[PDB]
Amino acid sequence: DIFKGLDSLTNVDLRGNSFNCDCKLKWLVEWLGHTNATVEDIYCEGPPEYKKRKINSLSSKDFDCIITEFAKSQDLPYQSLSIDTFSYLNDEYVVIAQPFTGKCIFLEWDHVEKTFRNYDNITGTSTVVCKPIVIE
Amino acid sequence: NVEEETKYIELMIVNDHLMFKKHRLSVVHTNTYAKSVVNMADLIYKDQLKTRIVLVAMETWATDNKFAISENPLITLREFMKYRRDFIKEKSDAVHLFSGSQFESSRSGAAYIGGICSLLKGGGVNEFGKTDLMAVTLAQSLAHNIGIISDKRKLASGECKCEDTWSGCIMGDTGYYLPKKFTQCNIEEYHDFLNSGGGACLFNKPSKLLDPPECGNGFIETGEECDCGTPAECVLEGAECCKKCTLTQDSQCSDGLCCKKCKFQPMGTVCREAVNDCDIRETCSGNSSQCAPNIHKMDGYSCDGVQGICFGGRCKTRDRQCKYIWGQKVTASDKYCYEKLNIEGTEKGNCGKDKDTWIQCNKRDVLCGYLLCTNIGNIPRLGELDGEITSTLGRTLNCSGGHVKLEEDVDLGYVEDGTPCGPQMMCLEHRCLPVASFNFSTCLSSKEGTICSGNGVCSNELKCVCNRHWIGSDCNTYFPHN
Repeated sequence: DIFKGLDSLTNVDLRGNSFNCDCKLKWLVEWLGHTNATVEDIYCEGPPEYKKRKINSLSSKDFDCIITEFAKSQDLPYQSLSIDTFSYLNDEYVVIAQPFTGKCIFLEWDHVEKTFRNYDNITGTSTVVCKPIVIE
Repeated sequence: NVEEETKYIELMIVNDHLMFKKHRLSVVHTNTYAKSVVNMADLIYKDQLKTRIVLVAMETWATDNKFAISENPLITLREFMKYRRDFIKEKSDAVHLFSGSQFESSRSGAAYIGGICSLLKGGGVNEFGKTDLMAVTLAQSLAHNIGIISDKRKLASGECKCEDTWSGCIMGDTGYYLPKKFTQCNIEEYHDFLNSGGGACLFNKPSKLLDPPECGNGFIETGEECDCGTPAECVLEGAECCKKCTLTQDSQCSDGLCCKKCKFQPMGTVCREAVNDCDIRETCSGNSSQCAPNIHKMDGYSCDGVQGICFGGRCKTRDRQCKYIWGQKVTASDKYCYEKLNIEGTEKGNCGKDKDTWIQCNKRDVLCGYLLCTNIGNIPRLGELDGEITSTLGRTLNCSGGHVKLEEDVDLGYVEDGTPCGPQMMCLEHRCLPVASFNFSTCLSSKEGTICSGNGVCSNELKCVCNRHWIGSDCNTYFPHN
């Protein structure tokens, strides 16, 4: 998005200038969906997925860079050794074994507040594993 | 007391070539590895047992194994112990084998129960494993050698259990996740063993270690005139005695019971009261900070007028045999069962262990045959039952016996060798024999048929310890002193 730093503009020239049309450069294509000024599109030679055509004709879906990160939702205070999940009754339950307690805990996802809800527990001395298997 | 005193177990490690090759043939790596394992085991033992395991020496075979190596822990343990008897001579409380041959058994390491401070029993075998793994194995084996074992009867009855219920305790099968705490019955067995007189060679401080001179390591080693330890713990004990491994102006001690308030205590003080009649009280020499060397009644001395004999400082009676084998509530039966079962019978009275044709016992003496006790419980404290416990019923007595085994070929079901049958009449090879069978030595005596000129008792080192105001070596001259 270096282009938008300047406010007023009427002409930008692209001729004989090499490029590598990747996801990071994808913004240009997105900017090419908003551009109005007099511009001539030239060839781009980056990834081989992009052939000898014009960048303005590109679509943002040709670059398939899906940014994936992780958002923290720390709520469970209890310690754990084995965490294993299994689909059952159209609700994939998460089963957790708590050390030093002998407690096996069951969590079910609910859409009330976008979390997992504890609903059941097991008796034990010091849990190590709680391998869940559903058969019949 | 003696229990509260800091025990010093002189351990020497024998290492085979399997783990030497597994350690890239490096001598120094194996040496430092053994040092680290010894330090880790000492850290284990310091929390409760108050016992420091001093690595006096260690031998690792860079060439190859001398004797036959088998996956059987018992056979390999026997081979290691006989090799120690044949070749190893240096003084060491425990001789432990790091077995490169990983035993194909379920138990981690094989160590005799209560076998420490013995030439043919003082140690065990620990198989190959991880640093922490064989450290735990060594701790378990040394607990075995000092008589500390998991109590099967209390395990079944729930009398005492592991307080580290998370991952169990060390005495059980070695789980991956090590615990940090021993049970109270471990310590109770330790007091019972030390009070019985066993483990009397653990009360000496070695002057030479495998560790270079290190200030504050708890041992007065070469190059250190005094050592009170790190000044953090030096405040409680020996604050004014030794500082920074150096004396504080006029001083004569660093630690030790024979030196109170950093100054010499009066002559004649008892730095160690006798645990029983088999033990001899120790008096400070008058110029030595550390207590007198442990001295016990010489092997053959009776715990009482006739019954019982002190072997290695440990009392042995028929009642004591029943207590060790079966339990405290179990006591030896009367002569009625001995003369009514050992004379003739299968599985009830037998001199020698022969399943096909049981060995007959004569009427002259029946006290070395089948060990017969009173009110034997469902399971013994240690060992295994060869079949079922024998039960046999004017006076009526609840008569019982068994065939308790051990990790050794010796059978605890019978009467142990040396149990008295009468005047100088004690068990040898499941038979009552005189002293001439054992060939006990005669201490320094001047009269005829006496010990230490009559008045006085000979210690375990075959040296007379004369009574009060008797300075002569053979208890012959009286020297009054104040």
